[PDB]
Amino acid sequence: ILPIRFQEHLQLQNLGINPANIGFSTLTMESDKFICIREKVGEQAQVVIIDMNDPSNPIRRPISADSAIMNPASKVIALKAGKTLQIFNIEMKSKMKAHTMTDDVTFWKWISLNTVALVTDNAVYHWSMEGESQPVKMFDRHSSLAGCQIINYRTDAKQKWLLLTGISAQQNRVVGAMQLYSVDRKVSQPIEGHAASFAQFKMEGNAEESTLFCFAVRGQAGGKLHIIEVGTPPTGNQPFPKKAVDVFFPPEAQNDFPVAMQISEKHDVVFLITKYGYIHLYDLETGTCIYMNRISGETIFVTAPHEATAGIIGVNRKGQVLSVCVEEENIIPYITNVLQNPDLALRMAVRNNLAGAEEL
Amino acid sequence: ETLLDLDFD
Amino acid sequence: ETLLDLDFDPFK
Repeated sequence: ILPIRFQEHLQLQNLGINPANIGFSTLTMESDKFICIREKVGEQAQVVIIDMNDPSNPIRRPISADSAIMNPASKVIALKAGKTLQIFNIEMKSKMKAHTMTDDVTFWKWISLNTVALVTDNAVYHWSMEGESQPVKMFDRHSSLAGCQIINYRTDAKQKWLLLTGISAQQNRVVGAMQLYSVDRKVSQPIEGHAASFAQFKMEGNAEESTLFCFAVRGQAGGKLHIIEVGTPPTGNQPFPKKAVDVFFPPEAQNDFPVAMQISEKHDVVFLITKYGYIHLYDLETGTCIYMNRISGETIFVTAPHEATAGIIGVNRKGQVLSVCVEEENIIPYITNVLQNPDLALRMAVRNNLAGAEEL
Repeated sequence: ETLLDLDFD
Repeated sequence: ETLLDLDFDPFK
């Protein structure tokens, strides 16, 4: 028995997608609802829009953009060409918004249902789709990310804790550089890190949720995962006790590192995927490593939460669209009998309302 | 300048 | 000002 369930949703090559376009710069998956792929067929640049609820009928539309990112919930698409940003409602055949930046945008992403984050060489901006809003600067980039490839940007639910991640080569390894910014304190902290996520977690005995920051890093000394509360606990709350645990890489994976993290608040588990195809599952509360295995041959370069299973969905370089989630019938007996951790088993059974801890 | 062509059917 | 202490804190 395994504590996780793997599912293949699609092979993009079966829909006519050229594998040269299956990569970080040309394929975006901002949520589990859509995949957008920029392709050039003949003279014309196009975007192929895969609706994940109707995936055998992808729609191809001409574009003149260097990047396209679909809204997480709606057929509203953001496109850019150098400094020109445009937002379309596709069903309404409508240009919702147009904005001309004064810097090129190196990385952008939807950070919520109605806000796009824009990263330039020098700063990070948020742009709300509500009313007549324009981009607002959130913070200046820290010099520790200068020259990095920007690979992610995430926030907590209230958009008060902001996290920018870049990577570069130093001493012959991929080194991650993060910038954590507090909107309320107006302070940045540079952190060595590869992949991260925020999560809301209500501790037993607390009236209010804690906001947790979780990050994984392969440092010079080895792999580590941290789970730490950000900010002052809400009044009345006990503080969340911070956790730090090892992240294992086997001897043959000397050059592997973390590339993606998603946290299930249904099960309070952390999914971590590495560059070279390994999946790890950690308990959010303790950081206990529940499971590790190799699940892709190919590098997985983009992920999103998988809403239906409260798991993680991802696309690999072959064009396989794959999800991983907690196997709700197996996770508790796995932790009891294979990990031999009846304490964790019992806790998770009761915490997340899972069957199996009736015998320990 | 229009980055997406939606007149195309 | 730092936001987070990432090392073991015996005083909390």
